[PDB]
Amino acid sequence: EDSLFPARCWPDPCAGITFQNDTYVCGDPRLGPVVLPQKFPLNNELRTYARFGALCPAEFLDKWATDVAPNGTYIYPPANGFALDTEEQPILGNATLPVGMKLDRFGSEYGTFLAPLGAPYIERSLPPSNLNTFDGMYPYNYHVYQVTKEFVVGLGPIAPWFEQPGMGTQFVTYTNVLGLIDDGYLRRLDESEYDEKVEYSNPYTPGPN
Amino acid sequence: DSLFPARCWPDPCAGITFQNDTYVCGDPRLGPVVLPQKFPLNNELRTYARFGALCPAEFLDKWATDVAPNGTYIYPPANGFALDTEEQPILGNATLPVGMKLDRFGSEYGTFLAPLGAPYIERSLPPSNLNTFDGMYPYNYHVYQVTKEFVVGLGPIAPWFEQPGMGTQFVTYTNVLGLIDDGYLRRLDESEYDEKVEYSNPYTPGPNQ
Ligand SMILES: *[C@@H]1O[C@H](CO[C@@H]2O[C@@H](C)[C@@H](O)[C@@H](O)[C@@H]2O)[C@@H](O[C@@H]2O[C@H](CO)[C@@H](O[C@@H]3O[C@H](CO[C@H]4O[C@H](CO)[C@@H](O)[C@H](O)[C@@H]4O)[C@@H](O)[C@H](O[C@H]4O[C@H](CO)[C@@H](O)[C@H](O)[C@@H]4O)[C@@H]3O)[C@H](O)[C@H]2NC(C)=O)[C@H](O)[C@H]1NC(C)=O
Ligand SMILES: *[C@@H]1O[C@H](CO[C@@H]2O[C@@H](C)[C@@H](O)[C@@H](O)[C@@H]2O)[C@@H](O[C@@H]2O[C@H](CO)[C@@H](O)[C@H](O)[C@H]2NC(C)=O)[C@H](O)[C@H]1NC(C)=O
Ligand SMILES: Nc1ncnc2c1ncn2[C@@H]1O[C@H](COP(=O)(O)OP(=O)(O)OC[C@H]2O[C@H](O)[C@H](O)[C@@H]2O)[C@@H](O)[C@H]1O
Ligand SMILES: *[C@@H]1O[C@H](CO[C@@H]2O[C@@H](C)[C@@H](O)[C@@H](O)[C@@H]2O)[C@@H](O)[C@H](O)[C@H]1NC(C)=O
Ligand SMILES: *[C@@H]1O[C@H](CO[C@@H]2O[C@@H](C)[C@@H](O)[C@@H](O)[C@@H]2O)[C@@H](O)[C@H](O)[C@H]1NC(C)=O
Ligand SMILES: *[C@@H]1O[C@H](CO)[C@@H](O)[C@H](O)[C@H]1NC(C)=O
Ligand SMILES: *[C@@H]1O[C@H](CO)[C@@H](O)[C@H](O)[C@H]1NC(C)=O
Ligand SMILES: NC(=O)c1cccnc1
Repeated sequence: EDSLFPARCWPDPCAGITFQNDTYVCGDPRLGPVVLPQKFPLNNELRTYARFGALCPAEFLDKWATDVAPNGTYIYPPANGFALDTEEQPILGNATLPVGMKLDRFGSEYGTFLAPLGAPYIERSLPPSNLNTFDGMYPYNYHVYQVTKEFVVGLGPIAPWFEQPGMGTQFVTYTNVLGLIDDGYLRRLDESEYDEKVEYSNPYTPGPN
Repeated sequence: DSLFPARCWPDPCAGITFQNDTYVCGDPRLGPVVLPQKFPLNNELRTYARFGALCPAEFLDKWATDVAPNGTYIYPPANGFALDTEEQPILGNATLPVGMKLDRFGSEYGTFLAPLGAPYIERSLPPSNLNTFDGMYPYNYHVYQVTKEFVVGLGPIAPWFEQPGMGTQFVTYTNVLGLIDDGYLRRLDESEYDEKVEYSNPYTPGPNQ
């Protein structure tokens, strides 16, 4: 029953979408790549991902971007995408990430938003275009890091957006990822460092005793 | 087996008194030998190494009051919410909207839920929350949908039990059974959470334009 487009969108699911480049769904980079990961661990993070929810491409862009036409840009949630409390204030706190913690991210290293290693794509409230590849060394723009020196981030729940439920945890950094790497706070992990279950467990948090 | 770190052989169950062969080392605190083979539970447990890199007795020594059968798991402070730099829990009161899907490992007399599909390692649960108590709910696993909006404590999950945590937890003010009896939640059949589209979000509105 799973498919690129909801069944309602056929026979012409790309109607209203201006074709630009055939790498992307309907030719539109905002709709993300046609090709998705078929191997662990990335396929595990995408197993619950219905890219448009129950919407069709033009409906999705009409809802979440300023225009269905190519000049339209995605609109992002207020308060940095933190889930809002009953007083419409973001839920978050400053928190120290411990040495050893593993983080990952879909996007360039000029960004400031990470998630705990292995968070489902739908928990991140990201649009489909964060899966576009810009560097062949990092398919799907997917990066994994490990904390090598303690540092403080804004930490809190992710608000739903982009037709997904959110409710992962996001870490919002004060320095971009590249600067954290170059300053010795993060190191990059290669696939052999995150392709076994034990690499997802936690050896750094001490026990109560 | 692969239940155990290779370093734990021979006698990976050293120090563990055998009780019942449903469970690892015969110990219900260590969870079931047989893990789920179907979506979504297999997706939720694909990154779960139940002992981390510890051997069974080491795991219980770290996280329970006793390796002997009478030892009980020790739980994190502040109801398991991640702590900020001032050592206060990060959380807020939040309204769960009609349509949101939630899940839970545990009986309906409890009060802790997660967004549908959260990886087991994001929940900072001990292995015994996977034990089956009712044949109608293999692995203790329950799925719900909000039918009337209500307020919960909402916040990030601290690491515990050798896992990274950092999902979002919802701590309810009434137990789950009362929420069902009062019309706030309904129970979902497996048919209602075995398709990718059923994990997407149709209830959150798009930005005002
Ligand atoms: C989230 O919302 C919570 C309330 O939400 C509602 O209620 C829940 C149960 C659901 O139904 C939900 O759907 C509703 O929306 C909110 O809970 C509130 O938390 C505060 C702070 O913890 C509580 O205040 C404390 O109250 C106790 C009890 O006071 C009564 O008895 C004492 C007897 O000593 C009398 O003196 C009072 O007049 C009351 O009759 C107080 O003992 C306590 O005082 C102590 O702490 C304060 C701190 O300010 C000091 O000033 C004092 O000197 C004491 O040291 C607090 O005043 C409040 O009762 C509680 N409300 C309810 C309805 O339970 C929670 O704080 C929200 N959380 C967040 C993160 O926003
Ligand atoms: C979280 O902390 C920031 C301040 O963090 C410091 O500055 C950052 C740039 C980063 O380097 C951190 O590691 C530092 O510890 C708070 O922002 C400050 O808030 C105070 C209070 O009003 C204000 O006077 C300062 O000007 C702010 N400083 C900056 C740089 O913005 C922020 O409010 C904290 N958030 C929470 C939720 O506690
Ligand atoms: N190598 C690249 N070359 C050119 N453009 C790129 C490249 N990589 C990404 N883009 C484009 O850069 C943009 C994404 O930047 P990014 O750093 O990757 O990922 P984000 O999710 O953190 O940034 C989105 C933020 O923007 C909102 O306001 C919120 O603050 C969001 O957090 C896309 O248009 C890409 O086409
Ligand atoms: C964005 O562009 C709109 C026109 O786009 C053009 O016309 C439509 C019918 C498609 O054929 C599309 O491929 C073309 O590029 C404008 O009407 C609209 O005002 C523009 N938005 C802004 C903010 O300038
Ligand atoms: C907890 O249990 C400890 C060991 O109990 C012994 O081993 C188990 C397997 C049973 O056979 C039991 O009958 C044995 O006595 C005790 O040493 C300890 O006192 C108990 N209580 C506490 C609080 O630790
Ligand atoms: C545009 O399409 C061409 C194929 O004609 C492809 O080689 C190129 O990489 C595409 N551009 C992007 C940014 O993907
Ligand atoms: C082990 O536990 C299961 C479930 O509680 C039960 O069905 C089974 O009978 C138990 N085995 C023994 C030998 O008690
Ligand atoms: N780019 C990401 O992977 C991301 C975005 C928002 C929150 N957490 C992680």
